[PDB]
Amino acid sequence: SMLGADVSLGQVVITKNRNGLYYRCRVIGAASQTCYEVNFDDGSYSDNLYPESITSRDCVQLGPPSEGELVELRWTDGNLYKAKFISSVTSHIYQVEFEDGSQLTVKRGDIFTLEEELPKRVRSRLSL
Ligand SMILES: [Cl-]
Repeated sequence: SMLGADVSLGQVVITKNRNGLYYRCRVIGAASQTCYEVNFDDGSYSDNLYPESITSRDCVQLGPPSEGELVELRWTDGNLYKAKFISSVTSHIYQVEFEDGSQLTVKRGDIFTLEEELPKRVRSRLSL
């Protein structure tokens, strides 16, 4: 959900465009994305797992497993795998529109609000 989001619809923010420059732009859409972080038995992980992928618990109905809980999941190859559940992360993603009417989907970490202090790297590439 948008619970805890720190950017509002209609907010002016700064982000990098397709062309490499940073511009003001307005937020026109907002969404949340919940992914789980699981540790496979070969030592690898995924922090992009769809909650629906968990087959040892109905996570859509019941919410996430407990941290550290052993789970089973169905991967995108259609096969079942054991893993350790680590955490659930809900992140907010925004759609922005630039002056020219072009649009981009942007993760919160790639947005600057107008109050934040901007990197020198960024101030250098900021269009008027
Ligand atoms: Cl693999």
